[PDB]
Amino acid sequence: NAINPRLTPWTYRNTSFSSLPLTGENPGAWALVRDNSAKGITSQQTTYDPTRTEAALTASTTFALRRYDLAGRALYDLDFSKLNPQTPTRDQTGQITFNPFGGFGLSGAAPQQWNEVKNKVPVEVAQDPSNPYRFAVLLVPRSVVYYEQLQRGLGLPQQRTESGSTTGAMFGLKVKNAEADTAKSNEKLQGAEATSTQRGGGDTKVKALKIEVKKKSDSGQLQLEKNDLANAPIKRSEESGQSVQLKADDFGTALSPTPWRPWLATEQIHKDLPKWSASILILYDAPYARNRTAIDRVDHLDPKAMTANYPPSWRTPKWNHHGLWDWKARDVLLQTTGFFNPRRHPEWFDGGQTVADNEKTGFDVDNSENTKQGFQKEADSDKSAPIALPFEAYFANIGNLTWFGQALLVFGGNGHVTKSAHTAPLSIGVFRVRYNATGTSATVTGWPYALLFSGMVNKQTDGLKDLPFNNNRWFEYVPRMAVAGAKFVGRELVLAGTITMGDTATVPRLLYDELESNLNLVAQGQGLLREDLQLFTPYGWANRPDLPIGAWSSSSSSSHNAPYYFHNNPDWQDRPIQNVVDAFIKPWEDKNGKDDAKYIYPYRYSGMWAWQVYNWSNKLTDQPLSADFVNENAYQPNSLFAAILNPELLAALPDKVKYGKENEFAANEYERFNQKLTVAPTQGTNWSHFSPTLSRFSTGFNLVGSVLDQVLDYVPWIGNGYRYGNNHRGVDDITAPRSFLPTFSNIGVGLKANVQATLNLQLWTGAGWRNDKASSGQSDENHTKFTSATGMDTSAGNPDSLKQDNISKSGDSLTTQDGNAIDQQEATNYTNLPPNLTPTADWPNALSFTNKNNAQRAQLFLRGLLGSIPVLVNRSGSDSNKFQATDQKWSYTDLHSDQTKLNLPAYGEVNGLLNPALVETYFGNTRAGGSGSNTTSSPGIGFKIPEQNNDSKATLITPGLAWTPQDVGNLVVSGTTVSFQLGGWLVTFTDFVKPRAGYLGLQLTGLDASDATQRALIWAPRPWAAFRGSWVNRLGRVESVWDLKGVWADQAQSDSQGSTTTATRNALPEHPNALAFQVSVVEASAYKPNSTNSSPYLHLVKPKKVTQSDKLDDDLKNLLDPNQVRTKLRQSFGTDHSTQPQPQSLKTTTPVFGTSSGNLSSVLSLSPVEKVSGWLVGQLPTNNLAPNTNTGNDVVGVGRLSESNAAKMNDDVDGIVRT
Repeated sequence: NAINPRLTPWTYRNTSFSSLPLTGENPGAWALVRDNSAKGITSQQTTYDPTRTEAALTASTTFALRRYDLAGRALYDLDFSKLNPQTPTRDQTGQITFNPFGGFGLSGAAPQQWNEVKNKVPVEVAQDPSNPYRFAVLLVPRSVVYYEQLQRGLGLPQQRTESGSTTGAMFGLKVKNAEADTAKSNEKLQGAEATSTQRGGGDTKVKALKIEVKKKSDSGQLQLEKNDLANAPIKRSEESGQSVQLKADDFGTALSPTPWRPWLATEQIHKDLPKWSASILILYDAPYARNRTAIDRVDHLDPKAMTANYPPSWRTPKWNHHGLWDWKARDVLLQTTGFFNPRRHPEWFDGGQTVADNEKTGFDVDNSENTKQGFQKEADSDKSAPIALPFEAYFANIGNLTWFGQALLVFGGNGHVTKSAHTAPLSIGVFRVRYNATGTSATVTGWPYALLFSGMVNKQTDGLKDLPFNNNRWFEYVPRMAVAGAKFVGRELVLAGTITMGDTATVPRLLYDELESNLNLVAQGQGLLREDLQLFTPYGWANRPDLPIGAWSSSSSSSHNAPYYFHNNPDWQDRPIQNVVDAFIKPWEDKNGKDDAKYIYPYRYSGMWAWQVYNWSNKLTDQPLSADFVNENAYQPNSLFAAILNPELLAALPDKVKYGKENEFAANEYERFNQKLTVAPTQGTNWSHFSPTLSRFSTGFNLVGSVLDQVLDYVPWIGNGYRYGNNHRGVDDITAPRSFLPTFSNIGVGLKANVQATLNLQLWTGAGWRNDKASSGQSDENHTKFTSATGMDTSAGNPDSLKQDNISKSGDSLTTQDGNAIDQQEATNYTNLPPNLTPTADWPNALSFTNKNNAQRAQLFLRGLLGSIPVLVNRSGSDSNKFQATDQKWSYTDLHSDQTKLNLPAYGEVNGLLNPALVETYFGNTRAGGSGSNTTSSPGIGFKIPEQNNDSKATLITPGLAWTPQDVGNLVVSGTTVSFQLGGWLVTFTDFVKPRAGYLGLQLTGLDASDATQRALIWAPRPWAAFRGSWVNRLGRVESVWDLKGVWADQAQSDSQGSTTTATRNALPEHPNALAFQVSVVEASAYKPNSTNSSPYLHLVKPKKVTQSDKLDDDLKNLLDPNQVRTKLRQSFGTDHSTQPQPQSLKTTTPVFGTSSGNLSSVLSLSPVEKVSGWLVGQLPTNNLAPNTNTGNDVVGVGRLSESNAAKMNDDVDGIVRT
């Protein structure tokens, strides 16, 4: 019985592996086969014990391999549970005894510990490049193949409010402003140093805030005689008696709500390796021999082999290289502490959510004496939770075998094997199995990606510069990947997929008494809102996010402690002229690293998103390991990625990584006050040998950031097929002095700025300009006057009652003025400010006024390919709350006379885009209100500026698509290009191996939402379960396969027909893109103008405190479940012409891309940004779905599937046999 017919093909979800073609000396193929009719493991959910589950799965399932020939016939099967193999014999030279007629010499014994590994199932086969008869098969436990049937979800913290107690917070969020403790009122830092109410003034003197940390030479030693960094005059509030605090029992107690925990710890897997681990076995195969089957050995991929090479700083991930001051600063603000806190990242802790709080850090943080807090503890009852590799993360790291010499590499998979709705298990590193020359012994090791990627610089890429990829010597950046594959394009090892960057969304910190007005950012900081994008709520930020608590309150019992700690306002910043830097910085800047005292200068620092990112993220520089601030890590993969690796070093690295003392957090608080960002590696360590592994990397196009924003506007939304640029007719539109404003570009929007205002050019302002008017009143100026931008008419222009200053030119006397421009001339502030600080601000000549930045452009590119950019809405679109078509205007003729007709919120939405433009792309009200057909079929959702006495109670929502950033296909090669499937888009890195300068660098092909079957695939509740792999044809075109039968099975059963649990129970629905968003409350008086400036966006938009009445409505709280939005949108798409047969599988193929496709040299020979935008609009072509007419086609490489290049099938497919 060679061919078991009860078995049928299948595909392993984690790697898209279905089969392996073979050619040359051993032609044919290998394919996975199983009993596809079994149940697996079997709303009244119950607990499954692991042992009994694995027992029943062994007793009720069957897995094998199937061998084919060059003609496509099945030769035999290999059921490891029923096989009885024999280890093969060798000669004196250790070569496997083989002859093309007799087969292999069988010694008459089984492999070692074979009778305990035989029940594990094969999921991956890779052929040896040095021996076409030697294969490496990967085995996993049976319970891992059916883990998706257990459905163990992540929980929310239990709440006492629902809001739809008080404060209006939803989904369990704890938010409560902090108050000062009158008991510790002495612990405020005094501005001491010297050598004017608007500075340290102790009267009218310029004073810097002095921080001093000193030790006793008397008798964790030195006794820390004084620690200014332990001061805490501001403390967390008390609420119903007991203080508010982030506790791990918020999720329930381990045992109606129960916290999420890993199925098996790292320890249990290490202790039952034969049952619970994953194994590699070597296989010898000759299909035309007498003795054809011989199993050489079996090797285990022990998780501890990886966790033993983790950096030492990963043992206590609740700490960082900022010590105690940052711990208390983040704890008071209701945030998580450390770099990898378990409350944000529970998939890598054996405790799950039973440790998801801020306590037990491995250091003393609540001692009675301020001089004993911050000392690393050796007591073991107070040990922390270390970053580990439990069940789900461990099996997320298993896949993608690759040979090179004697080295067998395991790069990981995308994580769909153990992924849940609101979890994100990922690959943390690489496993290696290295064999000796004879193949008679093997060693197993693993290294984290953090270590292998530790030598990245800026000149190693060709796209965006300054991405948050840097790291430091503590390895606080933990790059995790969703791997597509590792392939050899000639001699180059290419690695590709998506990756987590460092966290930039919560870099800015709010003021301590502004939390209850900025609930969204507080949720992002508590780990409750699993959202990596930057949100636009800049009013309540502090001016800079790196100050200890001692600098927060006041010395005069006033408001916030300006000039040190006040409301962020880039209009109130100083200017970096010589006599100002000499007055405010130079008396002190030469004493910081001196006598153990650092100083905060009375210098006004302020800036928008780009300024915060450029100063407190981990952006890339030209020096490696030079990151001074790693804020946190991302929840999900938020960037496209591709890397080239030196394969010779990967097989030559050490087996065990030796870290030094330069890789640990300091033991006492005096030791880290005298720190250095760089320390040379110590003798007897090799952790610096892993750096040269990366030679080049890519994140997509080869474009400069501002040029990427026209490509992004030319890319359609995969939801309906309308481009994000809204057909905006480039620079020739009416929007300057069927078509709408664009989402990502400024070219043609607003006024034509030729600026010299602050520290020529021919750029634009965009939407939300605040130009002052000129003399007559009709002519417009190129700037905003400081006298207009700062006005007290609490006031959003001057909430902290700042005043002007000036410095008389000798370096001397300060202390007041209106700033006469004669002898005092040099005023501390600016005079002409840029005429924009909205989310669309982009000034190449003023960093403090820019909002768009590369770290956000990469995320917007990825989430725009996934079709899941959150939008801000305050109209539910339902009866009596519809967003009418006349509610929005775009013609600059009307906008110049009134700017609130654009409905730009300028508070609460995503940074970097035009929110009305995204509303127009998603829901299409402007293109709906231009015809009688479909009677405004738009669902009527959107945002409209509030009127006389209405407040805006808005929330962020997702359009409803279910593509995640872990939907990564397998990596295929075709010529000198690499390509893989990413959600619904087939990407192709065309200019990464051999960069052809003057080309875009990428090609995109997506699913066409104007075709019925592809549209059903796009809007499927689980569209990545239908992916069956990609492979290259004979002509050089990449083709993908989809199995649509589950899509039809789900379309046949409606579950969310009338679901209202979102608004009634405040639980997160089981949708992959459900996010615990909050409400943003803005009063109508915020959009009124002030007096030479009539712009509603002159100041920042001040929000309103959130109370138990400021909560959402029910009809709007309903849209927090993406299935309701999905229903409304597909109902707008309403039509019923089902195919019959409703094909069971569909096959897509890339079109033919010419030698002139994606070329920029034809237009790069006006600024290059405007040139590329104009070329795109020249190459650019009333309905709910944009028909794919193929005008947006092979001249750029950005195009969708034609009907002819997407072949449907009649019968479904689980596995694909390729010979």
